[PDB]
Amino acid sequence: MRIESPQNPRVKALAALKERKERERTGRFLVEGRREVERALEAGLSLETLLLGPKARPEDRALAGGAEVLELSERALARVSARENPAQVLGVFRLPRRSLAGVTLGAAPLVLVLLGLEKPGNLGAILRAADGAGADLVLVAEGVDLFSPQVIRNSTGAVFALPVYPVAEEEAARFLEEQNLPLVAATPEGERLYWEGDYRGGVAFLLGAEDKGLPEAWKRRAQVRVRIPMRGRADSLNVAVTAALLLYEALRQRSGGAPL
Amino acid sequence: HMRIESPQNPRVKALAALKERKERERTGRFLVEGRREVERALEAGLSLETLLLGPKARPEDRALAGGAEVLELSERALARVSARENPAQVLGVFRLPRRSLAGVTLGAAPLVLVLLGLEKPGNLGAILRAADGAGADLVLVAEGVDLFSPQVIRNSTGAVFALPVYPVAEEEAARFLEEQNLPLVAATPEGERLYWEGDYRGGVAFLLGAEDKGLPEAWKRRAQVRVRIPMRGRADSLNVAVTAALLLYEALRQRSGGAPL
Repeated sequence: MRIESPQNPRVKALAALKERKERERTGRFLVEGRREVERALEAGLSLETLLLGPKARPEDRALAGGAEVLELSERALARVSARENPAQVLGVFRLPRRSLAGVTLGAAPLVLVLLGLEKPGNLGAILRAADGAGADLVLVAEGVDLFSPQVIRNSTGAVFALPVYPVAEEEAARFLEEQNLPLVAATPEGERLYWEGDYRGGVAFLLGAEDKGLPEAWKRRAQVRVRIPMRGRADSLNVAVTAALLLYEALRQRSGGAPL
Repeated sequence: HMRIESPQNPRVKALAALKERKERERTGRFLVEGRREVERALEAGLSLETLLLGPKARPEDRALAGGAEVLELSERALARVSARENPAQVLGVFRLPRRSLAGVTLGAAPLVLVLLGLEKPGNLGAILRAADGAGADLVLVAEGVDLFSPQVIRNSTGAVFALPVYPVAEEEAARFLEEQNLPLVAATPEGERLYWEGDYRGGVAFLLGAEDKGLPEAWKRRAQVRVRIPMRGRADSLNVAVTAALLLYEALRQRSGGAPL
């Protein structure tokens, strides 16, 4: 069926999913863009409703897998979309309720722990790098919204691709100690170069937000503190960039490379 | 004390117009925002024409003026001129510098980054911060790429002032590399060598195209080796600035004693 009026009750409800409070109440979230819908489906997330605009391809309709397919008019589409140039494919997926307690880590895991909230767009970039390097788990700050239009768009759907859990600092500390994982803190003044850590047997990298840096409690908790060399005028890199360097160094060692 | 209070003051409007590249071209001037960015421009020998100080500037911020005109801005006048939600309290209007590629001398085994095409100012800025961090000897960017936008300056943390970055033409870039006798390493998603497998101990020019388009086939023919960043999940691409940082720090790893994979 099709819905024409932007004022239709179903459309208003779809547009309301732009707000975190409405997503948490209804248990649904909107995924905008063909690429992002593909990743949410490939990740096995439960599609409830597929929204198709006027210029969608025929292959787009076959993505529904039996879910409701609602064709929306451009006027209706404009209201639902979080974009200047709305996408022709959108999906309403069920919001997953997941607990860090349900997590069991495979062999020699690569874990990234982000402490504190970081500038917008940093998380999306980090998830892309984490997805690329094959990270097994990413812990983020307790207040992080993993289902916002922003994180979905900035991660290009990589947010769906891996286990990401927003947790309080104390929950993170407890989980890591339970897992008996060596903690490696990335700090500007770390005693060792980050190439020199041994990441072949599994590791949790500790990474702080630019505003405050790593709390001293976490620096002390680390088995090793490591640094990224800065040989120029700049004294630090963006936290997302630091994350990518660490992850790909750990992947380099898992691919046959030796610690420096 | 020369004070500007109203966002309606024509000078404030003119200062705010410097955000646009056309205005920078016409005036031959650009705005540098931030005490640390201003000091860096000054350390790099750039010419300061006008120092801007907000209501919360330090007393010693005045000691940066040299011979420049000093303008004290109200809080709301500062908000109009600034490119940030939380404006800096020290800003400087400098003369656009003239960069000559001829005076660049490279030693043996230099680390070079060649950025073909364009993307956003945020991306270029972050690439320059990584080049500064990794100690690149030279960065070449596409021909009409803007090195002195507020974004580039902010995202580079002012590293754009002391870093050897040059706007250059595709053919000029190609010839210069040929003149320098540097092996070209093209970073592409299709390359059949992981980037850790290249040997960057003796010098290298990395070739990086925009994430959207890619790399022109004329440049793909000039590459000695083609390398990729490995991608272990569904995505096969990362932001271009992230790829640049990964390549540069892999060369630095090898230069610090690490061996190619």
